[PDB]
Amino acid sequence: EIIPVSTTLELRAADESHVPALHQLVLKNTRKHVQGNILLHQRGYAKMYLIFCQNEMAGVLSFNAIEPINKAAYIGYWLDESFQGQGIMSQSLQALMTHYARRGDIRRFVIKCRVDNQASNAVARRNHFTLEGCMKQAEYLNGDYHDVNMYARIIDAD
Amino acid sequence: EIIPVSTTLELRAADESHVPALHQLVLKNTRKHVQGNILLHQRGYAKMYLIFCQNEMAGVLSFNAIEPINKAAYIGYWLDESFQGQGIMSQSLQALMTHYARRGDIRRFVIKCRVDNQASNAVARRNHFTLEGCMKQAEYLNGDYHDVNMYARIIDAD
Repeated sequence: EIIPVSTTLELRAADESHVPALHQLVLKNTRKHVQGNILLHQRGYAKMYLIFCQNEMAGVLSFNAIEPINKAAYIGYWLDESFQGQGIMSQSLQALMTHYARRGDIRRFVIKCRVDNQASNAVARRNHFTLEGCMKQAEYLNGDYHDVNMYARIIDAD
Repeated sequence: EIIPVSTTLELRAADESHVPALHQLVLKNTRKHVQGNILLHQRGYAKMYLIFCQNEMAGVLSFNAIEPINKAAYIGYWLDESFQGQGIMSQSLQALMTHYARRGDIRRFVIKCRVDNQASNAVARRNHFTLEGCMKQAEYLNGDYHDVNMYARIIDAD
């Protein structure tokens, strides 16, 4: 399952064959994790895609969870250190969302990220997500509960 | 497991013994559903409590899901027709939240309800929840996707 993104970028559904290489990147920046995500991916309970840039694995773009009935997905992503700040996530995400709007099984795309997560907030804004609210102390990290921005983009009928 | 609420109200953790009676109320307004919720309840993945008023079963008060690490719970509830509009959910919920703040495993209590759900919005406001945002077209119901208010109350340290 490949989702074209651009001349140099493409998303590939996470496969058992990727485990070796991703683990390398995980470590640098698993099988059970991947096998587990593949099962959700086949059931439409989540999606796990690998981002390839000029054929090199560069990071992961996920729908952490999906609410089939509400046709809603929460987005999660991470990029290897040498592939950050280059719009690879922005172009990959717009392509992925367009592709699912065309499939039709997802219409509401959601990004929940810490208010202090400078990188995720910028992806949300560059990709025209609307800030719907701020969940107080919603995410525990490093001993504290941090506020989280909830962003959404709808792509379906007018 | 009983959580006192008041002179006449109390919450009882859903038990296999309740199936017969709840099913009656479900029908009026299951075992698999209950057995399934009991398992999540024992693991702290959700909670399902039965609301009793003067010893008669009157409805259900649930933590539809829990995020153990974030110590966050999403609230769900329903009352039999003859027990609505009487603050039974409001008193039961304040008691339940206080009880969990004392246990300490939950500090962020969340109510997501349709903007047009007059009853749930009033419970949220009467129980001092803060409206954190409005999720656009987030809940499918009767052929349409409806906007949903997200409310939260934190009960932990100052």
